[PDB]
Amino acid sequence: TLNGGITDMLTELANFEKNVSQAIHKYNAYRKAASVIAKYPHKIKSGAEAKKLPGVGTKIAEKIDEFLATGKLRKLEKIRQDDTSSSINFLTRVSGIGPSAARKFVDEGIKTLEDLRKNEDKLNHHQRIGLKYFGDFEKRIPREEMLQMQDIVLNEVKKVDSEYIATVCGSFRRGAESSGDMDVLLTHPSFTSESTKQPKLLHQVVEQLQKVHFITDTLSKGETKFMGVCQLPSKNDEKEYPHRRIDIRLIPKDQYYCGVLYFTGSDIFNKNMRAHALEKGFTINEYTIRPLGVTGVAGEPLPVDSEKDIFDYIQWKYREPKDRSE
DNA sequence: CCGACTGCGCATCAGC
DNA sequence: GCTGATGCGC
DNA sequence: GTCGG
Ligand SMILES: Nc1ncnc2c1ncn2[C@@H]1C[C@H](O)[C@@H](COP(=O)(O)OP(=O)(O)[C@H](F)P(=O)(O)O)O1
Ligand SMILES: [Cl-]
Ligand SMILES: [Cl-]
Ligand SMILES: [Cl-]
Ligand SMILES: [Mg+2]
Ligand code: NA
Ligand code: NA
Ligand code: NA
Repeated sequence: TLNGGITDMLTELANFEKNVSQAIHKYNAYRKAASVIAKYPHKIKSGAEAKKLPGVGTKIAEKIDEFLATGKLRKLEKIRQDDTSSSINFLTRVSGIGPSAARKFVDEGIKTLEDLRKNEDKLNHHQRIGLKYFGDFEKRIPREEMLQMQDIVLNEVKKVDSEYIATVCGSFRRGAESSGDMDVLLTHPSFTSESTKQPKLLHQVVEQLQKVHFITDTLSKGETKFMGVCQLPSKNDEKEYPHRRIDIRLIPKDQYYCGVLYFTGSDIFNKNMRAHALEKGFTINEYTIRPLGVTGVAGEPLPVDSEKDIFDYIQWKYREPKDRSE
């Protein structure tokens, strides 16, 4: 892709600031720059050219200037050789280890993959399962495997109740030829903004998926969000599929369109769209879009009958899921 | 210059 | 137990 | 780190 060198660098800078510096605005700034440059349809040739895009200011401009001259960036290379930074960054790759636990583990001298296995008694549950499948969760999921995962989920969801609708979101819905995990939006018509006419609604689905041995592990669960692990079944003599992260969100059925807009993303598109919502004086979440009053108070939920209606309110031309991969 | 930066579910911890 | 703040991940 | 007012 066209500016891979530059965006890779900004992403490594973003990760450093989040994981090591715990500077979450620099992280979000670097990611925004990495995003707007990733879609810029020319091969960048100077820092000043890039400064024209919003989100690239002066600091990033000079870094682009150095990178284009030398092919590298001294800030990054010094960071790659600071053993502490290098080790915090690595620990945050285990699901459930963020910048704080990663640094906490440094101070105790727990630093390699082996150190983690040696010390499983120091991990909470999520961190334990993340260590268990560390290598699997690094692998991406070919869309062909996603189609099989979708057929299992949707067919097993129907066998619990045929009134459930389950929609696969994430990069899958955006047309990606591969995905990092599997995001499932769930609706059932006895769970609306007005009433929870049935308990266990998400449990029943998770239970069925464990009974057929599709869902293999649980990172976290509550009445509307499930995050865990699943595995496709394999054939005789055939190697096993990698284990895969799976998330299931139960959203009130009358709030489907805000939920599917949320869960389709991308995360940076969502962040860009909600930012623009605020410029137009609205606030969007995964349930509602509401006006902000003269006092900044969120008002009452506007009516939404399509994904497009949400775009209409904030005066954006509608964007198809495939064009939301920011 | 400088306030503001998207929004939220679940796990965990502190303090009561 | 609850509440509110924080970590973490989406 | 960036930027709109
Ligand atoms: N910080 C955030 N703010 C707002 N929305 C956010 C968000 N983080 C994740 N979301 C998202 C949108 C995403 O598509 C959806 C699922 O989030 P996810 O982490 O699975 O990202 P995807 O978009 O599916 C990736 F492309 P991949 O899974 O293929 O690697 O919820
Ligand atoms: Cl910051
Ligand atoms: Cl809706
Ligand atoms: Cl709401
Ligand atoms: Mg995903
Ligand atoms: Na700019
Ligand atoms: Na992690
Ligand atoms: Na996910």
